[PDB]
This record gives sequence, structure tokens and C-alpha cells, in this order.
Amino acid sequence: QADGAKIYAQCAGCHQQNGQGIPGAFPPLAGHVAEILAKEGGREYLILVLLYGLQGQIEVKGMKYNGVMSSFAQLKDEEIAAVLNHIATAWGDAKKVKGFKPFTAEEVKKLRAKKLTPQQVLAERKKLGLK
Ligand code: HEM
Repeated sequence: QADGAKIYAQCAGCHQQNGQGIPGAFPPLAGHVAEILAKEGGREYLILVLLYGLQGQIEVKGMKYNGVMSSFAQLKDEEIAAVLNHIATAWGDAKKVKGFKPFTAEEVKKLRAKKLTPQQVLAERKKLGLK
């Protein structure tokens, strides 16, 4: 099973069907996912956000966000890999990532041992050296 586009319905009210988010509220995923994936540790980070959530001040496309995102750990590993592959391809980000590797259920499964808080996920983000 696992249809990333269908699972994305759970994210769309915030990040939007076009992945552009809402400045001042929910960050964009379109365009931005490629930027994260280009960093070493970027794909793991995206999985951590889905498993553990995120909170804290971040900047995305030169705009500031200081909100909270819940964890989606209740989703199956296949579902998380599917929705992450969806946000990586729905708006063309994958083509923009040299050597893009699709997320897999096993990768997600492995990171379930981490047991992080949203603050630890922010600490992981800071190590990517984004903006
Ligand atoms: C749905 C399963 C869903 C996905 C997918 C998703 C992804 C996502 C990513 C990858 C980030 C990190 C962006 C970054 O620059 O680090 C992120 C961040 C936030 N999200 Fe999200 N998100 C999904 C669902 C939801 C839902 C339902 C909401 C709105 C209630 C939401 C909100 C946010 C917010 C806010 C952030 C930023 C958190 C911060 O520290 O400011 N997401 N999301």
C-alpha cells in the first residue's frame, strides 16, 4: 500500500498542497527539501522530524518561523518513507538533488531507536549548516 500523496493530506492544511506553506506560520517544503537533502545528514534529519517532531526558531527561504510540529511516529515506516518521497518529488525537488536516493522504510525503522525530543531534532538541524 502506502500512497505518499494520500498521506500528505495530513500535512497539507499546514504546508499546503503546493508545498509553499504560509510565511509566518508553516514553512514551505517545495524547493526547501532539496536544500536540506544537499546537506550531509539531511535525509536523516527529515526522517527525525517525522518521527519526533520539531520546535524552535528556524529560518527557511530567509523567513523566520518559531512554531511547533508534532511527531508522526504513529505512521508506519512505509508511510513515512512514502510521504517523505512525496515532499521530495511533488514539486520537483528530487531532480535538484545530485544523486537523490529515495527514502526507504528500513531507514525510518533504524531511526526509531533514537527517541528524540523536538528540541533534539532542532539541535540536529543546526548541525546541517543550512541558513
Ligand atoms: C505531514 C506528515 C507533514 C510533513 C511531511 C511535514 C514536514 C515538515 C518538515 C520536513 C519540516 C522541517 C522544515 C525545516 O526547515 O526544518 C516541518 C516543519 C514544520 N511543520 Fe511540518 N510536516 C507535516 C505536518 C505538519 C502539520 C500538520 C503542521 C501544522 C499544524 C506542520 C507544521 C510545521 C511547522 C510549524 C514546522 C516548523 C517548526 C518550527 O520549529 O518552527 N507540519 N514539517
